[PDB]
Amino acid sequence: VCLFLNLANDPTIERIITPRLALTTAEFLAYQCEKHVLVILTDMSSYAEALREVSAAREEVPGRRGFPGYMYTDLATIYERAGRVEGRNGSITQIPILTMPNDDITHPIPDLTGYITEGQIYVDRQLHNRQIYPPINVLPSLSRLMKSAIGEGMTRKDHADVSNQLYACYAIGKDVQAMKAVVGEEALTSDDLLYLEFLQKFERNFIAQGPYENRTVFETLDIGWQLLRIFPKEMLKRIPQSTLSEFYPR
Amino acid sequence: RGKLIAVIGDEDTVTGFLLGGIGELNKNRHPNFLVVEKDTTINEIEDTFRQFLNRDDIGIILINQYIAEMVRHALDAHQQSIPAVLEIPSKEHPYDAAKDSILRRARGMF
Amino acid sequence: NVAGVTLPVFEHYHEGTDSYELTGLARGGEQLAKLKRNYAKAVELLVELA
Repeated sequence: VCLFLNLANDPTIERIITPRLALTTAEFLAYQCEKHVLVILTDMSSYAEALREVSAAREEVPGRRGFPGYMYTDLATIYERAGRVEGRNGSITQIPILTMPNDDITHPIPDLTGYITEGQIYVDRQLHNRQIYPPINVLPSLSRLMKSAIGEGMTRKDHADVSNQLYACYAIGKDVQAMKAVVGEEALTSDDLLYLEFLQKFERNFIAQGPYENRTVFETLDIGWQLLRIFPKEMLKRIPQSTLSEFYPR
Repeated sequence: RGKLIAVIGDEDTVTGFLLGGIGELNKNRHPNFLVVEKDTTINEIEDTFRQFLNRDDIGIILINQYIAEMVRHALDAHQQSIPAVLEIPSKEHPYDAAKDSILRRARGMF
Repeated sequence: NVAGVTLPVFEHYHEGTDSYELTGLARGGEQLAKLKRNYAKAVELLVELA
């Protein structure tokens, strides 16, 4: 680890050069020493505020909602210092972290970060108030390049199907828990009583992890199968039968 | 207990439903039936059905189908629920799915 | 109850105060007995339909 710490009472110009030092070091490491680097940048919103300050110091008229008109290019010169390259055995993976002001998804900073990056993870507030850690909402979250990261020879041959089935079952269970409130719990099917045990078990056993608990990918997939074995083999519709034969009977 | 069944058929049907066990006299000596033959007119039919409805103790009014064939106006105007009204078949004309006031609301679902 | 609506249905409390007990003990036996059995069951079935 190489840690670059910039504090809220530090000079506001150093906040402009902090991610560029981080990414210069990352590029050295990855493309000259051939390591696999992961770069985590916390609260790009503070970076945007410092950008606004040093812009207004140049006597430039503000832009849309406060931030300069060239904020897209400035964020892009940071997010695009990443990727694999030809002839070198190293990479750079980036994980920006933002706080959405007013929980708005169309504020300039989240909106422009969506045009440069591939996917998003959502840290939810209903899941945080219900005392779940980590409070990650998987329905709005997405990874645009998951199809490339998973599979045979990379994690395991059952990864995509387990993930698809967990997503489907979770959405269906949420809908079932919606209907339960108006129809009543004594007028539910037996297949709608399974989508309500999956919900509790999924949020308390799969999502909720523990701040010092390290689960490899295979432990994650085994937990997924322990959760998918609630339903009879005939209800798991999104898993091909050639895999329901190898991993279901355990 | 709080409500009694009630008939409007003919002599044979009211006796069949007395054999079943229904048929009652008011404390005013009014019956839970009004037998109809070649004698009485339809105004009697309709005000009898009216005093059947407005009577606040009757729950299930049975009416032979061939009786209701010309007083469809009296029973189609009935739109509440608890004064239940069933039309009954017999040998003269058996049950016809057309002239029903409770299959009235099943338009399309057939 | 159905989804919050209260559908009204009927309970058939069976009372017993049979007045038709004479019914010609020696003039009409099993015949009328099975006849009233039939028509009482019919009464209950039409209660269900109501």
